[PDB]
Amino acid sequence: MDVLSKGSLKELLAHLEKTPLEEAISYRIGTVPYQNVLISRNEYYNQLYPDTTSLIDGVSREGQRNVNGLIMSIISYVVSGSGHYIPNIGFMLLRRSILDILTKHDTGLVTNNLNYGIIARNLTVSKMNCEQRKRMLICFKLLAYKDGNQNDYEIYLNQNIPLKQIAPNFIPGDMRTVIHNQDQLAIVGIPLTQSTELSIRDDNAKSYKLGYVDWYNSNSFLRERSEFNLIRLKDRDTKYGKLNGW
Amino acid sequence: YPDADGNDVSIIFSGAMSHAIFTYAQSQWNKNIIKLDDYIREITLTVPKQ
Amino acid sequence: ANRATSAFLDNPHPVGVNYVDEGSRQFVAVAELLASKLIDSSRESDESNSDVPFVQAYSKFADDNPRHLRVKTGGKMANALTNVIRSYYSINAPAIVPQVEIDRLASKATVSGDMYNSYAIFNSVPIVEVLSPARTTVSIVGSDRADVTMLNTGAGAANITFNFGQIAETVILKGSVPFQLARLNQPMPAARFTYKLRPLDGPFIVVLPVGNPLVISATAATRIQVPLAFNKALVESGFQTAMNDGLFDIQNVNYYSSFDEFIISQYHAQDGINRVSTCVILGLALQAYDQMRRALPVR
Amino acid sequence: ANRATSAFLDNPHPVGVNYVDEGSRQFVAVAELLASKLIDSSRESDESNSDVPFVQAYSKFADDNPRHLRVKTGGKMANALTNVIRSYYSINAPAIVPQVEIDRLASKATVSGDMYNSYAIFNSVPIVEVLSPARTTVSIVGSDRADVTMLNTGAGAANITFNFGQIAETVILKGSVPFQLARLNQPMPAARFTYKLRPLDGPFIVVLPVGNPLVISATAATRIQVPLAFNKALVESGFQTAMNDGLFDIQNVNYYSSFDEFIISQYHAQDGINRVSTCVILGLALQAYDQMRRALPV
Amino acid sequence: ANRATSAFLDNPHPVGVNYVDEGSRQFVAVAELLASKLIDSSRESDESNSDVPFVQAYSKFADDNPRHLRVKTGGKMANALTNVIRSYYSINAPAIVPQVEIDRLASKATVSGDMYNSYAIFNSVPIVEVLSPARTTVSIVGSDRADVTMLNTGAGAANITFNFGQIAETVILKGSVPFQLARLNQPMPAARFTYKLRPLDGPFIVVLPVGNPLVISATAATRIQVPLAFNKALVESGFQTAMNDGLFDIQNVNYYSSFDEFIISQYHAQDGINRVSTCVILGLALQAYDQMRRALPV
Amino acid sequence: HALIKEDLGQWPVETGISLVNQAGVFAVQLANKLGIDKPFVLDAGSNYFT
Repeated sequence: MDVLSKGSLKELLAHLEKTPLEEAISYRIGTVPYQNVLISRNEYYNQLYPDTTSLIDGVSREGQRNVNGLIMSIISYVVSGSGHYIPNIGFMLLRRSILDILTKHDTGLVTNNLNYGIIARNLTVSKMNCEQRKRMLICFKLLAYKDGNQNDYEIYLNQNIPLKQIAPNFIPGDMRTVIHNQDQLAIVGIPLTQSTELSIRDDNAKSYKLGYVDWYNSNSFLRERSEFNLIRLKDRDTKYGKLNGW
Repeated sequence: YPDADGNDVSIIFSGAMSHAIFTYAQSQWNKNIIKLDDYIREITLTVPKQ
Repeated sequence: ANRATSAFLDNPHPVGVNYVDEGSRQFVAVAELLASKLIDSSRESDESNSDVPFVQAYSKFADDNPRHLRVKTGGKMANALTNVIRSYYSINAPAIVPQVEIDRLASKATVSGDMYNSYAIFNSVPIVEVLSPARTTVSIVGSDRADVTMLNTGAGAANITFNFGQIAETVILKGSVPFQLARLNQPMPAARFTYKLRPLDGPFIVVLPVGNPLVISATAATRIQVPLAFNKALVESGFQTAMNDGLFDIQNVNYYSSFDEFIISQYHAQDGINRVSTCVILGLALQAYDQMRRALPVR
Repeated sequence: ANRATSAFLDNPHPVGVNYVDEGSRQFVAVAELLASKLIDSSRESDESNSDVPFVQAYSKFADDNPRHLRVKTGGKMANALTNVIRSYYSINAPAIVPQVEIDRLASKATVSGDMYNSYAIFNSVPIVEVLSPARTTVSIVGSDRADVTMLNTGAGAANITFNFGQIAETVILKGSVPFQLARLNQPMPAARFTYKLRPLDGPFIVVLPVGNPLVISATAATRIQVPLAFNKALVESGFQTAMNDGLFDIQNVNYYSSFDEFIISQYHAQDGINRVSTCVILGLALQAYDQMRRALPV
Repeated sequence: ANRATSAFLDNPHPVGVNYVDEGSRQFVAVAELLASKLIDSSRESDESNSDVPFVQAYSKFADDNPRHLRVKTGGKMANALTNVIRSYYSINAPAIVPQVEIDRLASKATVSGDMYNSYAIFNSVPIVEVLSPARTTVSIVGSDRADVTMLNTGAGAANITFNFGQIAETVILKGSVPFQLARLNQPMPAARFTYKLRPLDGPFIVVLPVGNPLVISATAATRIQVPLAFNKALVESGFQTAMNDGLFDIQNVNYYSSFDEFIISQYHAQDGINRVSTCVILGLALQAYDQMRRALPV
Repeated sequence: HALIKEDLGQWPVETGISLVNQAGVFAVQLANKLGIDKPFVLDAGSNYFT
């Protein structure tokens, strides 16, 4: 809910630096990602409404234990607000922040073999709005410059002309580009009636939209009560035990 | 002694009906004491959308 | 030997694994409480010929003041409840309700989400296995009251083995004519009309004579922990409404006549002790579903 | 070829046409509401240690105060409710209660006689016909759970046709042994224990192998629109009470075991929609009767 | 001649003879009233955020205050209620509860009623005997809905005698195929599907043709005087709980599936008029036991 | 010998007149005496000694 309200590249990057990977992942099994299902939308139809599940719905789904699974969960969190279920990630990765997973080499994750075309297909980029595509391209560009695969990012953009039109105009190394960026990446925001939408993505997105006004006021006190005497998880000092399976 | 929510629980020797009548009355009034944020939400539902 | 089993105990489909945490149990409990208030407000509105009691209850339920041009279906809470009911029934049902919605709806009232305050008695009789020799014929018919018809054709009396499982608490057997029943490796008592058995005690052998068919009527009672708001009359009515509306039309699932058979069939699975908890939650949701549709009718 | 049918579905008798209008519907709603207060007045009397709550409840229901030398009967409303129930069951029953008396009793409490603001589930399984070929025996037993016993003494497998009507919403079939069932002009699937089917789909063919008998248990669910004050448990008890008291004792009518069978049998008549509305109003009247007579036995 | 009887009608065991006086009857009514307030209070406490209604309800019921560490046994009222239920079932039960303790518990509340104020309808069908000739075979299965399957393999039509006793008010007979039934030494009518009979009319003869078997389904209604607070749904569930908790495990006793079967079996016996009085008291005790246990599981 | 007594006052009742009527009148008086007739929150966390 907080990641969706960020409307600037500066605010989105600042949030990712503060947020650990734990809130990008989820601990709920969910269902299989791609599946033709019939859902009940009684506000419109007596019959069951056909739809296809995906990873863009704000609902947890099963993900494999690999770098592709971790990347998909991070992007889904940015573009949808809810991550995926990757089993037993490990303490060392969960304590790192999202941006360091995307842009730093000390995390212990190899991302040199990522295929951008396959990730977009798996994330169903076709059923994404303008804001979501921009956020996905920000994550792609950060990974591309981290591993030196800047050429592959350009090849992917050239193959997808519509994405090339709305691509972000920032260079990950430079800071002048981030300061002067003028993109609008906000998905949720204060304005809508308490009604139901037909699609799973549209219904879940509207649920975040209607709950943002209430979340703006109620989160302050309830949060502060939780970590009144709690040590911050992000970059927590430890004995640096091990990283298993990566 | 303090409770989990921050209230103060007084344990005293007292009568049965005095305890029953007084404590029941507390429950009835407390049913209508709500947070300000919840009151604002109730108000907003009874006014036009603007 | 021949093997006979009750139809409703054959291959119970897996149940949902989502919306079973404490937050989701609170959401179902909140929905059931608010659905009941809706039906009481509907009676008060009819008696007083005023829409004030209904508007107040619908606003508390749907968080949206009713409008003439639109259609009243329960709002977002109804959408979440209906789709959550589907998820409980089968694993193949999708999980589409986000958890920001569940937490938001769980806060509309204060209720204890514990589902183990009280108990309930379910009457479905489980006959897992009836074993008969080659000369005999055995037929099992019924779910609430199982009727077992046995006919002996061979020369001598036959022994029929009854297996009632290990979950049912008590089982009462009645015969059209007096019959002989005993345990494994136990003397046969004199012929009686009715027997009271403990299914945990062991397999039972029935001496079947060669003369005339013997019909044994079985009735069982089992105890399953349920919340204090559980009401069997409402849950059963909610079960049929869900089946009629098509909420249970998922691929590769089994269909049951009543909620009695559904919960008992799921209990007798390999991991039934964990499946019953989900079924009880589905039962409370169905009771909330029943009260909600009866208050808001759609033809 | 033989055909078999459910016993309770045979020859539904015509129902009454009086006491269906708005004023009469509100009389039944008032009678139900006031009779309910009569039962609850007993619990109030226990808590209050006095008979005043009961006296108030009976005075409103009967327009007269209770007496100790008289057996409490209910007065005009009890007489009106009893006679109105008689008219509903048969068209041969007289309509004795005047309209003016109905309007006066309908003004006692504020209600709306809307009988279409809710629904109920009725579990009577309708088997209109079962068509079987020669050398095949078919027996239909039961009304709430219908058991069909099928025996094939012939040389080969037989095809038996089921017709569940066009009214029931769902029917679930559970067999003693796995069997094959399919719609007309459809291929047969693998043998399964349970089938869920919509009677509107069409006649169903079940394959009967030669050997031991096959028994199929049928459970059906039907949705009928009823008033919000409807309670199936009270209606069913009222049906048995009225039958015992002889309110249904009239020439040239049929007798049913339960109200579930009565309403479904009438719904499957030549024009069953005309009789469903009257049957539901009879249900509310019976629910009032059960409460009134249990509080005031006679 | 062959004789076939219902299973549940065979050998009703003697019912206990203690705790049937006016003072003991008052105790059961008070226990039922206090238990109902307990379960209603428990629901309100769960609905609300505070536990006041349950604390007062349990203090009145158990004569002590609830504790978070000790278990909620229900007090001496729960102990007395459990033991009197044991005594009511069989005459061989101990019945060692002091009468002074019963009177003390009966003074907690006062009840404005008795055990004969109202009535209830019981649906078990009594089939005392079915008499058949040498060649025919008759099987009786069922208690809520009796199903009598008769098959004729002789030369010609046979006559089957039905005895429904003299206690039941009305019995409804339905058949798989139309059949003829008439009273003893009376002409037979044309074949019909459903018959309505008064068991006191006399033994009934049924014409059984040679050929396919005939199955007759019987439903009966009996009226028994009960207190106004009687509820069959609560009594039936209380009956099952008592059996599961082993309150009925006594030597030389009979076991029944439902309280409806138990009360009809006792009524259809010599000195059955005196037995139903104690069975009604036991039924109301089971109502209190159900409500008390569902609020305080152990 | 010692004992503990709860003194809630003496409220006589007439046999002929209705008991519920008298109880209701006495209820208003009792609520005023206990100070629970009007909305209130108990503030008894300060009356202690260490």
